[PDB]
Amino acid sequence: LNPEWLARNNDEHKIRRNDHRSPFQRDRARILHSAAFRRLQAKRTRLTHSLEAAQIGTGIVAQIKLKQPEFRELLPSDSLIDSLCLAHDIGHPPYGHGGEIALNYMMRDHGGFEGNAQTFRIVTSLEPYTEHHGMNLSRRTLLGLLKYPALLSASPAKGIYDCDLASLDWVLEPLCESDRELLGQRFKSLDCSIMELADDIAYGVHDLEDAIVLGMVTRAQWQEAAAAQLAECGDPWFEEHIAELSEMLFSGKHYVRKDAIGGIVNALLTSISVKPVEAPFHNELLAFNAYIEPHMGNALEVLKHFVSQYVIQIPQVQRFEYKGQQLIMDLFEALSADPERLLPQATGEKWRKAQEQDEGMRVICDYIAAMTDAYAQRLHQQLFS
Amino acid sequence: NPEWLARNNRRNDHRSPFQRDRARILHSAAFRRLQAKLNDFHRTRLTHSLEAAQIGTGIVAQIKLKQPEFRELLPSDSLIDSLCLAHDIGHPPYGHGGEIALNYMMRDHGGFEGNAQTFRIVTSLEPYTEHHGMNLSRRTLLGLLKYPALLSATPPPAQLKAKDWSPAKGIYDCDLASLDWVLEPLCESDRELLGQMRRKTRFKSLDCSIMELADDIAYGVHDLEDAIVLGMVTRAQWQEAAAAQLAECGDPWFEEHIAELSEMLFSGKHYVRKDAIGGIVNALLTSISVKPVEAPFHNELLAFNAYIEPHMGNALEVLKHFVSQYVIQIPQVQRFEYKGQQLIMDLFEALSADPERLLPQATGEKWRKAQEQDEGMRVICDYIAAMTDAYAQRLHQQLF
Ligand code: NI
Ligand code: NI
Repeated sequence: LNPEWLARNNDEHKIRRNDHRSPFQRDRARILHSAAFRRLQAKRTRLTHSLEAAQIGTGIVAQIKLKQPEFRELLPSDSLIDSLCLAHDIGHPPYGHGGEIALNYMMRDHGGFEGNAQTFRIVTSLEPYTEHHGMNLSRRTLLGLLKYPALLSASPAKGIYDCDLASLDWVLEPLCESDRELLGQRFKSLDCSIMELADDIAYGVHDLEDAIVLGMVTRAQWQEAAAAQLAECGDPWFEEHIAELSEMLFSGKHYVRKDAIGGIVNALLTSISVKPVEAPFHNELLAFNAYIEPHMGNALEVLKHFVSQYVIQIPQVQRFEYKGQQLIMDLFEALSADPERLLPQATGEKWRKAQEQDEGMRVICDYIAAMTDAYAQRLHQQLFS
Repeated sequence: NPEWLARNNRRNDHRSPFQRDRARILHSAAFRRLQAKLNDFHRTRLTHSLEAAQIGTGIVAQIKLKQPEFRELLPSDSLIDSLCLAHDIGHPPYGHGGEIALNYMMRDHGGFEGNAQTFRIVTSLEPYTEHHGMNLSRRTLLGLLKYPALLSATPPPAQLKAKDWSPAKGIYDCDLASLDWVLEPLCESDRELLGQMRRKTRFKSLDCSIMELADDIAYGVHDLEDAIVLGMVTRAQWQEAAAAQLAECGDPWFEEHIAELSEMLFSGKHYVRKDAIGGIVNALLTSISVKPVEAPFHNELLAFNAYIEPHMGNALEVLKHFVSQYVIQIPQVQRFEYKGQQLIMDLFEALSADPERLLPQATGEKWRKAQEQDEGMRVICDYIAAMTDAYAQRLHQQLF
């Protein structure tokens, strides 16, 4: 595969002579040392979720290159698939989905807000590892973060901000004309298909375990909603093992729940394969995605839907999101009231510079999107309490 | 010997023993707790451990390039990763302040010490297995013995003074079985030399000497950047303390580059400061080699350590001393530790007043079982030792 997929947007820095690491190992190190990644500890934290996703992602790849050796060379290296799972959630705003909706509404006339768009914007521009190119990651890694590789102009709509079109053009630059015109038509790269599967499996299964010990789900509710749906989900392993897994998850002993969680995770990984994308792509990274076997896919959706209605769709969480979304709107209206006097001094400078292109609002949105919940509340207390 | 890959206790899992140790540590509750221990600063013990791990793998890469003789002996990436991810697992709430309190409250029951606690967590407390903690491979455990002696080998009397109750360093006597297991494939001559004192132990394995250097480099440099932007050190204090001492430290690179390094650190631009940090880190890494240990050790993991070049050692010691003088030994940090040590001592005295009634039920049950051996206090100590600051603050409020 083309060495253009290993390239960075800028070559000003020179790799040290003693440094024999791959471009993707350097990408992983950049993300791990970045302020955006460290913030995931505030946001079982988002950093914990991303570490689990990285381990599943490398487990998926290891499993695929055993069942399909022909693709051993095509598949992402361990440090690349790690990089996409450590970076995938850096763009989420304070207060999760409540934060996203507020920011999107406050930007309704200036490009909106969306978390995956924000991830792309952080790594290509906001993280100041370089002065002008963010973390300046290699092209293939950047392509792996484009879960929706079209512009938003084409709840927020998934896409890339128009203010980042230059860096999106750079990422897709080595693709032939027709591959680019299919991409905007729903479509994603192989590496990103793997990262997505790792993220869902981690969400479905690893949120579930401490939901049990915290008492947020009792055995009756697991049997009534998840365990019954899985006995009829159509995959033979789950229909066979569901009863035995339900007793391990409610064992009350960690060394038994761990065997259940490990068994569920492993069953999902072994049901993933590379199949051809069903469209006339020429580039191998868009012609193939990783897919989970459909029945095993049904079981994953039972786990995802179950964790969402008993961990997320409960009033204690939903009231916190309502608070968060009111709180974010308060900050946005105050800061845009007089940005130059209320923003931190450095952010005020970027706002002045950004106003020559009438992008002052995107700067305020960047600033809020990068706050933790503790930072936003304290800022809210400084402006209103 | 393959005995170093053995544990105390799937078809498609073709990972090395050290890759499995890394995954266990990454998944452990003990590791996740390091995230807890108006700006946007989020440097934790967890981030400190990731940076140490990345320096550790870089150290191994430099040794395998300059000293091929040692390529079979040096630790794999995941083994050095595992030792840096775990090195800070045993630290109690409130850092040294917590440690002083627990040690004083355990004065008659084996004491408390963070490295001992780290050994105790991975060999027993973390409930990944029923009876052997994370059940790590023998060589990984050996890499964690920064002080491979018992606290019986390594009393103060008489408001509390920090100097009087800083713990000796070593392994708890109640974990002797798991220590005996780790040292089992050693000849008697290596074993009686390993517990030799300089009381302060003198020796450690090659894997652990590498982790110690990576930890020391991480502590020295990666605290330094945020100290500068938070205003905890001014340009003037950097010149008088660090820069002047580095101009006379004896290493030519630092004497040559200090002037330009100081202007880059105070540039005010992250993309410039990182190049100073990267160059300091790289200058330190590239100055490490494996040499023989000055003791007639027979086992190769004990006959060789990694050492930093001495003049380079002075530069590292200037940086470590500087972060201690302007980031740690400041009244703002020390009062937080005094408060924490008063807090830890309150929890211990209340909980030991009646453990069955006040402990959470699961910990109360462990306390009852442990009283058959009269080791109840260590159970209270493990419980307090595994709290975060926030959990301890909440428990304290429920009690006072
Ligand atoms: Ni995610
Ligand atoms: Ni450390």
